Amino acid sequence: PHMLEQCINPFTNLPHTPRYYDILKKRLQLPVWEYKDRFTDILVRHQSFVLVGETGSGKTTQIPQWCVEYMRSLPGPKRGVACTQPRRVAAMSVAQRVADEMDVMLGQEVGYSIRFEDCSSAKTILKYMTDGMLLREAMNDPLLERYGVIILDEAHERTLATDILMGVLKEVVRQRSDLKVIVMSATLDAGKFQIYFDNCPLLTIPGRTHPVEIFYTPEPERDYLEAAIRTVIQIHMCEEEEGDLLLFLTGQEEIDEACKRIKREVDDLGPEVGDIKIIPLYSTLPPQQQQRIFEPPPPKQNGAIGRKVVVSTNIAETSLTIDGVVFVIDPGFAKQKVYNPRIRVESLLVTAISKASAQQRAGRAGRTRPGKCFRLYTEKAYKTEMQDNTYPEILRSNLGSVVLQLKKLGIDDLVHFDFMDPPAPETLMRALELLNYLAALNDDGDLTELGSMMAEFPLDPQLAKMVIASCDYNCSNEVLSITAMLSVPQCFVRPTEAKKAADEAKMRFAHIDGDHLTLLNVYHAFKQNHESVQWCYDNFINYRSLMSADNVRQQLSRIMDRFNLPRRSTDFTSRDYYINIRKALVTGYFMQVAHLERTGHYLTVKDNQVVQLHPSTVLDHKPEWVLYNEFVLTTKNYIRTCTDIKPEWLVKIAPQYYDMSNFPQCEAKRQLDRIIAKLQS
Amino acid sequence: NIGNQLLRKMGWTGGGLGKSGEGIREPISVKEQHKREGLGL
Ligand SMILES: Nc1ncnc2c1ncn2[C@@H]1O[C@H](COP(=O)(O)OP(=O)(O)O)[C@@H](O)[C@H]1O
Ligand SMILES: [Mg+2]
Repeated sequence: PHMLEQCINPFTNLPHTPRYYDILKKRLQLPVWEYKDRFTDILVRHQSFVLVGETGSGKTTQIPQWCVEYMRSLPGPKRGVACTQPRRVAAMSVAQRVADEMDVMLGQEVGYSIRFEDCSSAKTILKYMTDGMLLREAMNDPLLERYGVIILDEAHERTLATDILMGVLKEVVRQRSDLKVIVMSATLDAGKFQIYFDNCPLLTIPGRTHPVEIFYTPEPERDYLEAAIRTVIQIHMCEEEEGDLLLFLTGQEEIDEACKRIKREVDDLGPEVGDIKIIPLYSTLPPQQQQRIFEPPPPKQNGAIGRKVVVSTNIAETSLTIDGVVFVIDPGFAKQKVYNPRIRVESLLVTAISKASAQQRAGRAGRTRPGKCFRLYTEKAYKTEMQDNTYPEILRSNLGSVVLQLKKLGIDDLVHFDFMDPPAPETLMRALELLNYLAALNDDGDLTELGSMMAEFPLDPQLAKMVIASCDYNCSNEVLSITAMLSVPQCFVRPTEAKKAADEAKMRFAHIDGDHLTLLNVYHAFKQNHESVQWCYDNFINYRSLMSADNVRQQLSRIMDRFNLPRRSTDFTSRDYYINIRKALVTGYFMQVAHLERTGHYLTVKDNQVVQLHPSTVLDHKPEWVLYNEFVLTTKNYIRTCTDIKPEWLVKIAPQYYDMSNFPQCEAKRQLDRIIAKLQS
Repeated sequence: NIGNQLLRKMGWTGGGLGKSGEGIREPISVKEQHKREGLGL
């Protein structure tokens, strides 16, 4: 309860650094610090509680440090604090920050954990991790005994992993009385979290948002990116007051294009236009790039106001604060990964945000000073076109990987699992059906040994199955490489002004049988040219994607070693090299197959989606049967990352799915019948 | 119906999921945005 605290670093037993004390002066002014004793009084009297405070309150940086101090007061062998973040960038950035705040090296006493990015050690006693990574730790530690406190942060974003974690933790605290669970959220959400944890205590930090004037367009915009760029430059030139800009866009490629176009239109006035520092923010940035959002704006010679423009996804909506932002530009859209269980189609979608999200975005303009938020739509569109709240992710997502993790966790009854917002029965059906087809569950719905081992891979079940099954095709070395390339962003750089040159460089790698093997060609060439930045530029290859694929492949191969899964290749001189790899792809992606119809479009098997090959495909012809990685749902339906396959592989490898007693009538079925009757003739 | 068998085998009767059967019965449909048309066009 009261521990001796000399003025030394308790991890080094040496004085704190000058910087430690400079930082300490500032964080004592954070809104949360007022409440430290009230927080402590709750923590030592209750097993779970809810903490609510606006973004900028100090929740993610300060509360976990208070929990560390609490842990140091307890007897026995030292346990840690976990703090989950929905967002990779928030976890990595804030762990660097808090390591500074605690006067320790990142990865020592303070660390982070993302899929394929573990920055922690035996000394780690505070770990920021994605919520998905904590659920993965529970698979080999069901009561999470490495932690004495677990903080589920950003709970209002209601991600799939956070929702599952809430139900897992609700069960863990029934079995463990020493564990403290803290839910933190930006919004009260009608006391939903408190009720869910059996009417636990609530601590609410008052907000400190300055006034924010909102501006609406007079009429709908025909191009929201054009309106976004137009608004940014007008703010930069027409606002008298100092202050930085925060523009919400929807993803990495859209953000880069905006960053290029802003820099050109601005650089199109040599003199007396203030310097602007243009900073992208999206989910895959390396730590060095993440941290640029925090560095100071340019200086003001003839009085031209200098400013930062952060061009960001909804990472910046609640998960962090960029001090100094005064102007927000809100196109009103975000990107969601949506699953339609009726046709078994998952796809990346750009969609209109909720009123709730719009209010948060505008709130970020008011943290430092009175601000302004430019909503690129009409007020009636706000009132009649935007829903009050974002749907929780659990209600619009593919549950295949979540069902697999729950079954691995030993949670067999998924109908009565205590979801805060239970998913639709049909969606749970498609997840069970998927895992059964992949032989991860048997016909009784029980986890099989293959299922159990698939669950250890931090991959879509389709990919995990493919990786495991490829061992029997003596090509796991290459399917590992392909899997790593599929696990990272697009590797082909294609500038707007150099499409022909980028496309000609891409075709240097093109495999005649399609896109999956082209990715293998890129990765092999990257490795044999010794990870060269120059070689990447010479070939319009994305250096960051390939470095990330190499890391993923390394981490995946340790999982293979741990399960004694052999890492094999076939003789490159034999025809079977590329045939074995193409067959292995079928072991995971037999449900993502399309058949070339007589008039030249494709039809997906069973679900009968009219699609065409995505224009970025290397295929210079239309194979009768293609396996595809991604369904792309724009104005047309495209299937992206496409490989030529033979239909007899479908019936031999995945006959449970290619079951002709339920397969609908179509040209594809006619061919499969012919194949099947020939096998029996 | 392999997914509906596994679901009823888990104990599903009908209607919504959850510990009290309170879940939404039908999946929600998300409206996609085409090109870069502003909200409400
Ligand atoms: N990475 C950082 N670099 C510099 N300052 C930071 C950093 N992260 C947080 N801060 C400071 O901490 C303040 C509050 O942070 P935080 O704990 O993340 O609040 P919350 O989680 O309630 O939204 C920020 O406004 C900023 O002043
Ligand atoms: Mg936070």
